[PDB]
Formats: sequence, C-alpha cells, structure tokens
Amino acid sequence: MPFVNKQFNYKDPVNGVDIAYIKIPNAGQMQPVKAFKIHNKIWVIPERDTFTNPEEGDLNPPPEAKQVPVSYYDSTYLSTDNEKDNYLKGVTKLFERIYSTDLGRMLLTSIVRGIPFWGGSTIDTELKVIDTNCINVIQPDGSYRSEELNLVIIGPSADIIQFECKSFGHEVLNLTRNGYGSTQYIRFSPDFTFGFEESLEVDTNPLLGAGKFATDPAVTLAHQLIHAGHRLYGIAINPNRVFKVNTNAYYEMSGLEVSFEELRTFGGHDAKFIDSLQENEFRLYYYNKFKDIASTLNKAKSIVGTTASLQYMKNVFKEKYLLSEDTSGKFSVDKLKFDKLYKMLTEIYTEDNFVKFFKVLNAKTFLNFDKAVFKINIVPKVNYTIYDGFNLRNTNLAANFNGQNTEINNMNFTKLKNFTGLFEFYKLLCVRGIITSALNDLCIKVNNWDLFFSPSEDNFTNDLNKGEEITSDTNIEAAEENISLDLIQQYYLTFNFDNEPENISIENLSSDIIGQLELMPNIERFPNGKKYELDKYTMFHYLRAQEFEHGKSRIALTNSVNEALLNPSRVYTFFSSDYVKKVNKATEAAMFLGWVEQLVYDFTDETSEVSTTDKIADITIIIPYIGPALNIGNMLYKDDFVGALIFSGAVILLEFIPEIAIPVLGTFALVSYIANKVLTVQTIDNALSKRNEKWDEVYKYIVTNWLAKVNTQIDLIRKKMKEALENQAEATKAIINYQYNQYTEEEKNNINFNIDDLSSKLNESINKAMININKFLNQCSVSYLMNSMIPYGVKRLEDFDASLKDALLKYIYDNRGTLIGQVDRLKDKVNNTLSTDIPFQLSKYVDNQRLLSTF
Amino acid sequence: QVQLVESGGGLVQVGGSLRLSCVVSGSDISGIAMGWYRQAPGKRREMVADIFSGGSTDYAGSVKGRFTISRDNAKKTSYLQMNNVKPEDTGVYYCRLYGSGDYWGQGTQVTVSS
Amino acid sequence: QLQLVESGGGLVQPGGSLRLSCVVSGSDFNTYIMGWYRQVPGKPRELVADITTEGKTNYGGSVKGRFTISRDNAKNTVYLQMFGLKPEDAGNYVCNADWKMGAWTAGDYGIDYWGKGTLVTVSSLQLVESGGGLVHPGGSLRLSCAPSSTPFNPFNNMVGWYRQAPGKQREMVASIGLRINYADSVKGRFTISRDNAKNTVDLQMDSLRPEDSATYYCHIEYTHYWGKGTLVTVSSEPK
Repeated sequence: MPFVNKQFNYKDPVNGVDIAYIKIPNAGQMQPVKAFKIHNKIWVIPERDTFTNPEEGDLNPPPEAKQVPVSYYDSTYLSTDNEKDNYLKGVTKLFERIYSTDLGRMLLTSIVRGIPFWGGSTIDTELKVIDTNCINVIQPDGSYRSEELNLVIIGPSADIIQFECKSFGHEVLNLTRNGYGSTQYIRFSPDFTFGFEESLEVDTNPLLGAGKFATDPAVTLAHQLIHAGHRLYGIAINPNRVFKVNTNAYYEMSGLEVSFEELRTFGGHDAKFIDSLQENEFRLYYYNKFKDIASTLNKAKSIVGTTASLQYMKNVFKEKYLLSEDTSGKFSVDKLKFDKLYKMLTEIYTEDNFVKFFKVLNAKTFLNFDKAVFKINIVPKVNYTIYDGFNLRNTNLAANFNGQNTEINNMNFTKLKNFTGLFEFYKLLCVRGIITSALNDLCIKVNNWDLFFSPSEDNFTNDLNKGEEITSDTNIEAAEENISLDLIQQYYLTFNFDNEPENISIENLSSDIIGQLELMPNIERFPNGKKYELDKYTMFHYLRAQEFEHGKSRIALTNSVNEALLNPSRVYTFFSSDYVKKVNKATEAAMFLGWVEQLVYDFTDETSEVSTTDKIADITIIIPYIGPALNIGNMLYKDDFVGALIFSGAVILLEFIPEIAIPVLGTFALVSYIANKVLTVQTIDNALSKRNEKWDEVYKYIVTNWLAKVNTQIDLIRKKMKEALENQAEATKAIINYQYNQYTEEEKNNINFNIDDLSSKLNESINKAMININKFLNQCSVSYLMNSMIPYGVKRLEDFDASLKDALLKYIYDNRGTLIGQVDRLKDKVNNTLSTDIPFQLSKYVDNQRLLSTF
Repeated sequence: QVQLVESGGGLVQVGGSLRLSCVVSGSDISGIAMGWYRQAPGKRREMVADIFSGGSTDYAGSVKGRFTISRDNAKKTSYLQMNNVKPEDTGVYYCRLYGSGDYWGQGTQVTVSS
Repeated sequence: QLQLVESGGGLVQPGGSLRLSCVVSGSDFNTYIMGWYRQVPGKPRELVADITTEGKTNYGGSVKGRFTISRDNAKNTVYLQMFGLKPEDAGNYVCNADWKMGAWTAGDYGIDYWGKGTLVTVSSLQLVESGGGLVHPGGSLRLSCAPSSTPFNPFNNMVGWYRQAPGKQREMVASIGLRINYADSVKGRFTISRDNAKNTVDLQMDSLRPEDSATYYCHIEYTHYWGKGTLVTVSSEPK
C-alpha cells in the first residue's frame, strides 16, 4: 500500500531491476547514469539534467537572463553523493505525500496506467513500441536490457527552479497532443522552493504570519505530475495556445507567457479564463483522437518486438483510454466514458484541487507571481512529514500555515539570491516634471511582474451571434456542475487501483537510443526598459514613495509623495498629519514606551477605518485611505475617494475599462413537422430549454471575461495595499528603532525594548486592515460585474427572448392545424416563460466562498 | 447531415505545389477543429496538419515548412497548400472535421512524380 | 495511544550534570525507537540521542561522548545521562516514541509520539503572578501580577495578560494602558484592572470555559519583561 515500498539510498548496490545505471533517449551519446525505480513505470535520476537537450549542457547563468520573476543558479548543486541521496529521499517522500491523498492516489495510478501508445509502426495492422518511450537498463554484469517506462524525475538544468515536463518527439507524430502519449521527464528539485505573498486568508486566519510563505514542494511536484498525466494520455494543449496580453500601455506588463495548458493545470479561477467555445473545441478534438486509437486497435492484427500477446497489448490500451469492447472484440469510445475520463484528467487533477487535499497555503492564481527562492530540506522528519508537510501537527506550526511561514519557521527556509535582478525587466514610468512644478521628470523603474495583466481581446471568443436550428430532437444539455469534493469521492470509488500494466520483456534497443526533445514554439523576448512620460502620479509612484533603503539618518514620514520620491530620508505616508507629527518627534527615553503604545493605537485606528454606505449598488463599505495610499482615480484625498466612489462606482478602481462585447444573439429557426403533434410540441419545448441555456451561456461568458479582465485588476490593487501597509509598518518601525538607539545604555537597559513585539502587533493590525480591504475590494469586483458587465448580457438576452417569443407564437399559429387541441396551452407557456429574466446566480459560475458571500 | 467534399489533387511534379480543398456542408465549422490526413498503401492513416477554429495550427514534423493548412469559418472550408512535394507525400489525403461524429472527406489521391 | 512523561530537567550550571528520564504509558514499549530531542523556541526539534529496539544507540554531532542514552523495557523508561553541560545544550528535552512502517518511520508520516518535554536551562526586575487554579466551567478565578526601579518604572507602562496552551502559539487575553483591550473570545467575561495601592495588574475571569484552560502570563508591552506563568484549568469533575 505505500507507493514506494522500499528504502532507497544513493549508494545502494545496483541490481539491474530497480537500482541501475540507465541510458535514456539522447541526441548524441550519453553515459549511463545511476537511477532508481521507485515504483512500476517510474524512475528517478538524481543528476542535473545536462542530457536531455544538447543545447543545455552548461550549468551557469545564461548570457541572456531568462524572462521569469525568479530564477536560481548554482553549478555545484547536486554534484555530490550525499546531495544525490538527499535528492532521492526528498522525491520519494514527496511521492508518498501525494499518494497519501485520495486525489494523488488517483493521479499516480492514472500515470502508471498511461503507458505511451504502441504506435511505432507505419504498417496499418501492426502494434510496435516507440523506442524513445524506453530506456536501457544496465545489468550488474555489464550487459543491458531495454524497458518501457512512463515517468522519470531528474534534477534541474542550469536554472535550478525551472521545473517542467519534457519528452522526446517523433518525426511525424505529435505524441503529447495526438492521444498517443510519450514518456515524461520532469526536471524537478525537492531541495528548493518558492516564496509567495498571501493576504486573502486573513479573515479565516487573523493571526496569519507576516512576510513570505513557502510553496509546499508537494504542490509543485503535483503540478508537474498533472502535466505529465496530460502528456502521457496525449491530451496536452499545444504550447502555441497562449493567453496573449496587451503590453502597450504604461501600466501593462511588457510581456507575459502563460499557456492554455498551464491555465488548465492550475484549475480554480485560472482555468476559467478559457471560454466555452475553446473548451468544447478541445474536448471534441481529443475525443476524435481517442476514437482513432480505438480504430487503430481494431485494425491491429499483429504485435512485434515482444513476447507479450496482441490480446494483452490491446487490453492495456483498452484500460488506459477506458475503451468499450463489445463481445466480438471491437473497441469503441463511449462518449460518456470519454467525457468522464477527460474531465478527471483536466478538471479533477488540478493544482487547485491538490491544495485542497494538502490543506496548505498556496498562490491562488498564476498571477500571484513567486517573489523569492528558498533552500529547504524536507527529508528530516523534524522539518516535514508525509501527512502534514511543514505544518506539523501538535506544534506551533500546525495552525495558520505557520510551518510555511518563512519568518516563523525560519530554520526551514534560507532565502537565496534571486538571479532575476529587481529591475532586470522593467518599465520606466516618469511623471512629467511640469506636472510637479520645468523641474526634472520623476521617473521610477517598475518591475515587470508588478505591472497589470491586460488580456488581449483575441482570447475571448464566442459564437453568440450564430443562429441555431431547433428540431424535435431535444439536443438538451445536462447541468455539468463544478468539481465538488463529493464528486471527486465518487470518481475515487469507481477507480481502478487493482492491476497496473506489467513490466513486459521487449527486445533490446540499440545501445544508444537516439532522441530529440519535442520541437517547441520559439518565444520572442519582450522589450525592456520602455519609457513612459505621464501627466499624473501613478499608483506605482505612490507605492515607491513609501519605500526606503539602507541608511544612517532618521527616516521621516511626509504627506508629500513628491518630497518622498526626491529624498531617500523621506517616506510617504497616507496616514494623517497628526501621525506624521507624532512619529517624527524627538522622544525622550522616559516617554518611549508610551510613545510606541500610542503609535500602535494610531496605526491600528488609521488602518482599521471603515465607512459604511447605502448609496452604492452592491458596495456597503468603503476603506477611505485606499484613495491616498495608491492615488486611486488620481484624487489625492480620501474625501475625494469616498465621493468619487459614490459618484462613479467601482470603475474608479480600474486601470483599464474592459470591453464586454455581446452581439445581437443569433435567432432560433424552428423546424416544422406537419402531421405530427408530438414533434411540433417537442420543438417548442426544445426552443424554450435552449433559450434557458442561452442565458446561462451568456452569463458564463461574461463571468470568464470579468474574472480575467476585471477581477485580476482588483486582485493586484489588493496586493499593492498589503505592500503599502507593510511599507508603513516598516517605516514606523525604523523610526521607533532609530529613536530607541539614541538612548543611553542605562535607559535601554531599563526600557528593555523588544522590537519583535512591535513587529507582531503591527502585523496583527495589518491583518485586521486586510480583512476589511479584501471585503471591500471583493464587493467592488462583484459590483462591477453586477452593474457594469452583466446588464449588457441581460439586454441582449431580453432582445432575444422578445424575438423568440414572436417566433414561437408565429410557429404556433403557422402550425395551429397540427396543434389543434394544443394552441392555447402552448401560448401561455410561451408567454409565461419568456416574460421574466433568468436571474444571474454567481454561485453557478464561480466557486469561491470569498466572491460568493458578496453576492 | 454532415458532409465533407474535397477537390483538388492528382499528379504533381516532385518539388511542385498543389492545393487541396474541402467544403463542409450540413454543419457550421465555427468552434470545431479541422485537419488533413493521408494514407499511403499498406500504411496507417496519419495526421498531416491541424487547424483550430481560432486559426492556430499543428503539423506532422516531416511536412512543417512545406505544407500550410488554412480554414474559412464563413465559407466553411479548409485548404492544404502543399509545397516542395516529395515522394514520401504520395497517398490518399482526407480532410476531417473534429466534431461529435466521424466527419471525413471522400479521400483524394495525390501522386508525386519525378 | 501512548503518553510520554519526561522528568529530570531543571537549571544546571555549565560543566554540570543531569539525568533525564521518561516513562511511557502504553504497551509494547519495547516495540519503539525511543529518542530524546532538544527544542528551543522558534526552532525545530533536534535529535540528541535515540535507541533502537535492540538497544543500539545514536547521538547528535554535538554530544561527543558526553551523554548516554539507555532504556529499561521492564520499566517502560528511557534515560538520558548527561555530563559536562554547555550553554548550547539548553532547551526543552522531548522524548519521542517512533517505529518502522515499511520504507518509512511513523515519524516520517507524522504519526509518532512526543511528550511535552522537560526543560533544561543553563545558567550564566521581574514580574510575579498568581490566582490560578482549577475551577468548574461557569466558575470564577482572579489572576494577579506584580513586579519584584530607576530611572523609570516600566511597570507603570502598558501591561498585557497572555495565554498559552501546550502545542499552540501564545495569545493576548487583555491589555491595559491608555486603552483596555480584550481578545474577542473573552469579551464580557474577563476584566483587566489596576490596583495602585497594591501595585498589581489583575485579571478577573468569570464564566470560565474548558477552552480558557492554559498557562496565563503577565507582560510589560513592547519589552522582554515576562512573568513565569500561572496554570489555569477549567474542567468539570470526571463523573
């Protein structure tokens, strides 16, 4: 029952079975490397990946910096035996952790079942292995055997934290996306992880720790395993399908590369960035590719290069693709079994669902970009357990994701140099001097990943304007509700945990297996250092003004952004002028503790203010200082912000106003069926049901647009407010500490100040503020949805209803002969149904108790 | 009901160019992928090019750079431009609509001649 | 499920000796890998010594022959004999019962047993507290703290009462300075106050609940001044 049923040490002797030197497909001539078979069809190679790609043999930083927020290099990592032993144990521990969850047990079983298809012949009737889905296993006597395998975990390439799933290609076959599948090579390290900021959780967890949290490497590995799952079943989305962004405006990222395959794999809100028209195209496409496999098995009359029988191999693929087989031996794809399998691989196996099973803190979206790299070590039980990861039960790390908090659990996280420099990739944003005064421009650099995600309109497609023929055939969809924990359990119960495919004997391949990694689209660098001359101070200027670097002078707060940007000893605050005065005053040692007491009260009071309002649709609270914290709406003052918000609604928050384009909806054409009452009536019922679906389709589309175009904007402001609050705490702490350090050693001894206590209390206050800010911003996001996007859908939908009503009434009259005895009842039904809107229910489209309880 | 009708094809000189065409009737092709396949005698039918509704494409490795696939949602058509044709290209070509059924064109011969 | 109770800790002088013992409640004590781990606040447990089911011993890199671990199976007890104590040996000494399960240990899964520990301190103004005890739910207790200076009397400054239950992080219960603040869980039930004559900060606790059970500490805010603590236990009779 454990996934890894053997203890593996790097220096264990080879046995040619599960501990051996192996060779993998290669462009040139690789030497054998020591590897471990930790489970049927899965090997681990504790080596840096200098093998799989011949253009990637050097382990040093590259000439051109990778265009990624966090990268890390160390040519000496994983070069010693002890590191390789620790690497191996880390990976096996992580597999056990994944396997210990119902969801991971199901994913790993799917991976073992997902043998690459035997499509290596070009003969129409022959089953044959593809050799790049194999390895050579050297035996203790120095001979070798060849074996099929599904999955290899290997150490990273030069960028130690670039984790990804690689595989060898085919001259004609695109194995990862044509339904065949291919052996997957994951570059992965258990020895490092990412740090991310998170503030969404403060309401459920008000004592959430300060600073960065670490991603649990189990989540990270599970993410790569999910890609490996798609690719083994040949249903990966082509990497030329990317979510393209606008990059022209000053506030927009210079560039961003996020694949559809990535959005899918993340799940949650991110996967909903992809509209139904594209979703359904994919699903129909993979369905047809599975049908071709079934067909190819029906045409197969022989098998070569193994003693395994044709019956055995056909059966392996029956099970892999969950094909149906009739009593005559003929394979087919059942639509319902396919939809289940495809839904499990693409919607059940997601990062977001793994996070739910691990009960860990994790980024909620790919747009919550990693901010740091940490050295970790998960092998010792005192650091990390298979059931609890870092959050060890019955310790202070059990609650509030404390185990993942890199400041609280600092013995487990060593922060490394990020080799992406802070302004390696940036835009230069300059307030024209004359705006401030002729005086010099106020120009600041802004890190690429601090800018706004603005998705290209090309990403959102629909066929809403497309007419539709309605027939007596109901052609009516089922509900298809969102992946619940109960649904997952029901997949779990179905699941085949019985009989993995066997390790069969195949004939020996050549000593060097020739292979080239799958051809990838080339990616153009995005431009860098682009300069914008602006006629206003931006949120980026307001935020930068709140920062300070290393120095000797006493920092002073100022209510002037301009003063702060110009003087490294001056820091902008949106707090009151009384706070400025109180925090900046020379304070004698006898009044120090009273002064800190007051500042913490004032800091809390200022950051906890909430105004209530009845004058805004779907917004019942306002946090006024967001106005001057970030120059929202370019009004410098809170009164200006509260009023502006009442006057214009949630739109004043946005850096850009989305297009939400809903065309005239395609009209329904009804097939007539003279001489048949039941079919004519069915056609009227079908019209009305499809009209109900039409409202649902428009709403679902609008939500996708809103999630991607609007909610993302609000999320970033939410993150900048947390940064702004942190900046105020750090500045206030630096000033208080400077004052303390002016005192004599007698006064300090008497006072016995603990700056850690102050940090804690301020962090507590920041959490309380963020509870209010998150609730507020949530309201704004949903209000904007409710009041500025959805009504465009509603108007078009009511237009459609009105037209349909006329169509259906004409149809009843034109068929009143046939309908004789049924004309009046159908009139009422048509009239009733089409006289009232189908209410928008947000809960129907998005699952997040955060955005839903606003509704 | 759904019909795919191909046109074009025939004999072509090595190194030459040839365009195959297909028109879909009985269905819109908006939101549905399409593709071209080929099958040489005794051999398994293989995908040659794919094109998704939004225009993105995929190619068999060995035709990339020589073949281009295109579609027109408004006209419900697909075409396969074949340049620098090689003896390996000879066979029966088929257009496909990746819809809820088995939607294939009739099959059209392309013979590459030296 | 096993209970583990360590004894033997205390204050020791650099160079001095200690003998730790742990008695385990349960069965098949001789089934377990017994260990001693050292833990300091804000840090992971760290192995000091452990002993296999067969009596085989293992020691941390800092021990260097100074300590001896031993087990007595007929008494369900593990021992750690310690000599030449150093300032680096200071910490909570926690006994561990672990065992093999397949390729892993129960410790690796996370399901193994740990005691609360016995504290080891190594020697080189202060608040005192009192008024704790055992009460039924719905009962009352009054907690009290006083200090035991120049140029300032920081006791004059803001003072807070805190709570900590084993395995859980510390929390504030109430603070009194310019303002009186209460934890949300405690509002309407507890009252913090000052007695100038008596020179005390007090915490009246009414309508006590099982969940109030914890060691309560007094503190001068934003300083390192902390009291030793006073046990508060809210429980009904076993019946």
